[PDB]
Amino acid sequence: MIESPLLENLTGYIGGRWKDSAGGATFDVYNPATGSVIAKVPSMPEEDVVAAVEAGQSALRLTNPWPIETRRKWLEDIRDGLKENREEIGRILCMEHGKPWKEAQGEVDYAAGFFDYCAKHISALDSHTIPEKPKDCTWTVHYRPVGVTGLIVPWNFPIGMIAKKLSAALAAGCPSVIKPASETPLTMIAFFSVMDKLDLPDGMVNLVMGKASVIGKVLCEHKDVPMLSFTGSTEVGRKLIVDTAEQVKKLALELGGNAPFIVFDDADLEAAADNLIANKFRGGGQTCVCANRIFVHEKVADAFGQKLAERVNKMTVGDGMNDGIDIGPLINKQGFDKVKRHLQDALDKGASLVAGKQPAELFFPPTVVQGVDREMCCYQEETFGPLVPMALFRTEEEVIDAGNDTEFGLASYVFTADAERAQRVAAGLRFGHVGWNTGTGPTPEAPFGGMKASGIGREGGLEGLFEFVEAQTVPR
Amino acid sequence: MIESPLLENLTGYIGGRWKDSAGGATFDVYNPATGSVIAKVPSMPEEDVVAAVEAGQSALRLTNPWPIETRRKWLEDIRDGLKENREEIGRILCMEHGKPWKEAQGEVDYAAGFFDYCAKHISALDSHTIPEKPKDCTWTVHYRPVGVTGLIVPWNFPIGMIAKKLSAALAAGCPSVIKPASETPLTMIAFFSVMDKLDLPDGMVNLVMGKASVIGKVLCEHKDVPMLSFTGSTEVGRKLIVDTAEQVKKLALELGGNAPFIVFDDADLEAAADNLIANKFRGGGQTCVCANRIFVHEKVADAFGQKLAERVNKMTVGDGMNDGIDIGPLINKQGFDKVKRHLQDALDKGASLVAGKQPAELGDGLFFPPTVVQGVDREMCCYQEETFGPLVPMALFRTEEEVIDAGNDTEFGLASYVFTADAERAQRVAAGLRFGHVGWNTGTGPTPEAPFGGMKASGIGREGGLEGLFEFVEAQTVPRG
Repeated sequence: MIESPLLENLTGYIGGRWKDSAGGATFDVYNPATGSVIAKVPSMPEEDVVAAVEAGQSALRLTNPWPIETRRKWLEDIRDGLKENREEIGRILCMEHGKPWKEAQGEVDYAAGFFDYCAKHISALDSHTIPEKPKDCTWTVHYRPVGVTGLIVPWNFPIGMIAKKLSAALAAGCPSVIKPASETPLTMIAFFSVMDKLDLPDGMVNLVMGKASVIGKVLCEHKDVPMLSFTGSTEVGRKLIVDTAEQVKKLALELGGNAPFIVFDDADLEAAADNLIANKFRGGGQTCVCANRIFVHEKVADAFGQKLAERVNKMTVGDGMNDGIDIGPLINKQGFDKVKRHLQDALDKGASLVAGKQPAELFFPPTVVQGVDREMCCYQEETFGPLVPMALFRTEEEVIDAGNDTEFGLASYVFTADAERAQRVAAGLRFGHVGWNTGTGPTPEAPFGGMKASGIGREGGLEGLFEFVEAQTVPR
Repeated sequence: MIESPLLENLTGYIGGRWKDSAGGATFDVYNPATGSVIAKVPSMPEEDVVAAVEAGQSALRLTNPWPIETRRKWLEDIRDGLKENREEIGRILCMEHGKPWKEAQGEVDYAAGFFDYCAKHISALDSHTIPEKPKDCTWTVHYRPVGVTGLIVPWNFPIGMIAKKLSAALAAGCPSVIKPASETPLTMIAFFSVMDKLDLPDGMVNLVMGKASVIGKVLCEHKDVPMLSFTGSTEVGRKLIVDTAEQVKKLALELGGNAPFIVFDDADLEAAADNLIANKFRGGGQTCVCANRIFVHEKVADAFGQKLAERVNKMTVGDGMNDGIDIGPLINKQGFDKVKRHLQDALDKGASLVAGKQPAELGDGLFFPPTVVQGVDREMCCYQEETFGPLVPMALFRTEEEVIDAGNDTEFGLASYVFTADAERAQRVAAGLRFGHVGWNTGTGPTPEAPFGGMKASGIGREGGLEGLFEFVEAQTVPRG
C-alpha cells in the first residue's frame, strides 16, 4: 500500500472540500510493475459529480469576474507547486503508471510548463475594440468564460495532460470538474493536494473519480457544463460527440493517432536513429505522439535498422523505481496483449525480427521489426507499445500518401536533408504536428491537436488559450 | 417563369461546368408573393454530389498552394462582382424569398463586405515562427486548408449566409461544395453565374441542389470533406453532429436563437423604438438576429408600446417588387402558420393586442402584418420558441438581475440587445448574457469585421472578424531540429 504526504486525503474534492459519498465503495489501483494493489480509491456516485458541478457553477463569475492579475497568480502558484513537488508527484506517477521515476518527474516539469505559458500570456484574452466603426457603432469583442467545464484525461500522462487543460481553463476563468483515468487517479489526488494549499476559490477546481459511465453521464447531460475537454480513446470520444449533440456542447477532443515517422535516404541517419529512440520509448511507447509506422527509404533501410538495433539492445526493461531502467511495464494486460498480437501478426505475415524477442518468449522489451506493409495490424492500428515497425518507400509522393493512409492526423515526423522536400512533406501530411528532422513532441508554446479523426481543437500556444472562451461581440 | 441573364444556366456547377444528372428530375421554386412557380430546378442525384467533391478535391493544393495574392484577387473580384450585379441579384432574391427589392439589394451589399474584409485580412493566415525555442528546435506554426468543405445555407439570407462562409473558405484555400435551401436556389445560381466569369480555378467552387437527404448524406459520409459549415435549423444541426461523429468532422454551426431585446427605464425610448423596428422586421422577422423576446421595464412599458404601435401602423405589407413596401410575405405556409399560432397562443393566455390584426382576420396569403402584443410571460409559445415572423412580444420586468436570468432562460445564445443610459449596468448585462452577440444601445446584427456565433445550443464556431478567417484552416505545428 502506497503512502505519501500528498495522499493523506484519498477521496474526491468538491468546493474546497475533500469528500465523497461512495459509502466505502471502492476501486483498486495497481502497480503494473508488481501486479499488486497499491491503493483503494473511493468510487464516487452520480450525486458527487452533480455536487461538483453545482460548486463549479458557484465559482463561475460573469458579472464580477476574477481579475486578470488574480488568475495569473493562481497560474504562477500552480507552476510553482508542481516544480516543488516534482519528486514525490513523480514517484506516485511511476508507481501507478509504470513509467520510470526519472521520466515521471520530467513529466511534472513539463506540466509546470503549461501553467507558466498561460501565466505569461493570459493577456491574450484581453477584450479588444476593432478600429472599424460599421453601422455607426464601436465594436468591442470580449472573450467570456465558456462556463463550468469537464476536463477528462487518460492514463497516458497522469499529470501532463490535465496541465494542458487546467492551465487554459483557469486562464479563461472557467471552474472545472476533473476526471482522471481509474488506472492513474493518485497522481490527480496528489495534484489537488498541492492546489489545496494555494488559495484557489472554492469550486474553482473539483475532482471526481470512479466508474466512467457514472461520471461521463452527469458531465454530458448537465446544462451547467457547456463544455467538455476530452483526451482519450477515439471510441469513447465519438460517443461523447453523440451524447452531447442535443445541447450542442462545445468540445475539445484529442483522440487516437497513427504517427508516421519518415526517414529519407538523405537523412542524417544518426540524428534520426537518436530521435527515433527518444520519441518511441517515451512511456514505453504508450503515447499518441509516439512513432507508430516507421517509413524508411529502401536505399538506407538496412543500415537504419541496424542503427536502431545497436541502440535498442543497450536498453533495459523492468521496475521503474529502480535506477537504470529505460522503460517500465505496460499499463495493463489488455495493453500488453495488443502489443504481443501486433508482434505476432507482423512476423506471421513475414516481417523480419531486427531486435527483441519472439512473442512466445515474452514487461515488453524494445522490439524492432522490418518489412511491414499496409496488410499488418501494426500498420492499420496504433500499437501503444515498445514496437518499431519499419515499412519501405522510394518516392516522395508515395510516402506522403502512405503517411496519410489512415483515419488519423495527430502527430508525424519527417527526416531529410532536402529542406524543400521536408517542407512539402509537412504541407502534404494531414497531421497537426510534424517533426522536421526532430522527433520531439508538443510544447506549451505552440498548438497541438489533430486533423481528421484525431480530434477537435488545439491545446498549447496562442490558440490553446482560447479553448475555454466564447467570443462575444458588442456594438455600442 | 423567371428570366434573367444571371440565370441562363439553371443547373448545378461542378468543376467549372454547368451540369447535372437529374435526368429531368425537377423541384419547384415559388414566389411567396403570388403563390406561383417561378422556376424548375434540377434535383441532383448522389453521383453529382460525389462529382462536386472529386472536383473540389482536385482543386485542393496542399503541397503547391495557391499563392496568397492569387486568393486575394479572387476575393477582390468576387466582392466587385457582387456589387456590380447588386440590382439583378436583389431582384431574384426578392422574388424567391419575399423580401423587398431594396432590402434584397442591401443584402448583396452586405455580402460584398465579407469578401472585402477577407481580402484585406487574408494575411492573418500567414505561418509564423514563435520566439521561444524549446527542445533545441525552431518552431513554426502553419495554417493549412482543412480540405474540401461543404457549405450549407438556409433561405433566410440567400446571399448573405453563403458570403460569410465562402469568403473565409477561399482566404483559406479551401475548395468548397455549396448547397442552398430549395426555397432559394436562384440567388445561388445567380451568384455562381457571376463567379463563373472570374477565372477561378476549376473546382474551387461547386453548386449542388435538390433533396436534402441526398446531398446531406454524401457531404457527411465523404472522407474528402473534412469540414462542414452549416447554418440552419437546430434540429438538422443536431443531426449533422451525430452523422459526422465517426469521422469526427470539423463543424461550424450557426443554428437557432431566441434573442432577448431588453429596455431599461433609464433607456432613451425613441432610440430603442427606432432600433427595435429596424432589427425586428428585417427579413420580415425571419432571422435569428431578430428580437424574439422584448423585455421592457414596467415604468416605461406603456410609453414604449405606444411608440412601437405608432411606427408599426405606418408600415406597409405587400409584394416586395413594388416600391413603398416595408415588409413582404413570409417564406411559406409552415412559417406563416407558426407566426399565427404564436399570436393565437399569446392572446389565448391574456396578451393584449397593441397593434396588428386578430388571427382570424389574417389574409389568405403568406402576408402577415406587423403585430405587437403586450402582457407576455414564460408560459407563452412565442416566449419559448423563436417566432420567425413579424411579431413583437412584450414581457415586463423590474430588476437587472431578473432580466438577465430571463434573457438566459433559453436553450440558445445567439443574439441579444440591451438599452440603458447606465453604462456600468449595460456592461454587466453583456457580461451575464450568454449570447454570442449583444447590442449595446443598438439592434444592429453581425458585421464582417467582428466574430459572430452562438454560445449554448445556438452553435459552434464564429464567422466574421479574425476568428472567422481561421474557421477553414487546420493549424499545424512544425518544430525543426
